[PDB]
Amino acid sequence: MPSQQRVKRWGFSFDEILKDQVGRDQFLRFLESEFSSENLRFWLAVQDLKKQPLQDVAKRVEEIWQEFLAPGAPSAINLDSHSYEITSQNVKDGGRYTFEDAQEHIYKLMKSDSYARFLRSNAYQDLLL
Amino acid sequence: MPSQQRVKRWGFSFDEILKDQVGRDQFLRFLESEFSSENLRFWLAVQDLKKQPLQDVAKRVEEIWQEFLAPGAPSAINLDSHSYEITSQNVKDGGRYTFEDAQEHIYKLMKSDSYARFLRSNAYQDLLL
Repeated sequence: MPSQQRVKRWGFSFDEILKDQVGRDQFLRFLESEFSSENLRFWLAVQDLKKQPLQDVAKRVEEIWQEFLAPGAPSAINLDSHSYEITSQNVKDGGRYTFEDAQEHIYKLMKSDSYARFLRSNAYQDLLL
Repeated sequence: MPSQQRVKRWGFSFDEILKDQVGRDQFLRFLESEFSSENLRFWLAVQDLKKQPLQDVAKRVEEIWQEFLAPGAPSAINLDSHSYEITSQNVKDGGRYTFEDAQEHIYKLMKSDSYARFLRSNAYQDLLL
């Protein structure tokens, strides 16, 4: 069995249960009797995602979405609409907007600092007849 | 050659140059004489990223970072510190925080709605002796 000292520590804070795998397994059996175990399994799945090699992330994200959030998901969780929409966008985006702010800065830089100069260039003006 | 009508359209707005591949190539040759072509190549690289199959994104992101932003990058661009730090975090994160808001909502849900109930459970209390 586990000691009284650690069994007591689980009742100190929720974080203490999450940190101790035996307390967490006990909590999980409780959630199963509550029919709310999908919450812990999702949380655990997302923690595991953070530890994944880069090359495995995209697949794991899709698996988490399909398991917990997609239409017809076998372990549907309930989110506030805000975090659902953000999550759905992140999953759909799939890393493709990693350089959004950077690209916007550079777009503005070219527009303000290079574009008007081009138009004044002989390179350009020589084309205009 | 290109017509006067389209050559003129390039001077209508910067977006018109970016849309027309012949105007864009002309702009690029100008940037090369300005030694600022890395700005356009970065912008173009990021546009191409948005069109990539999911399985290719992670690699392409690392290639863009290495080409334009990493220490010792062959085509160094200059960003404001803010977009640099955001970009660097996005690249490092690598999709692993796709479920950040969702996980936080579920963490709070378990803490508020399930945790205290567990502690009151016979499941738990039976362990305490």
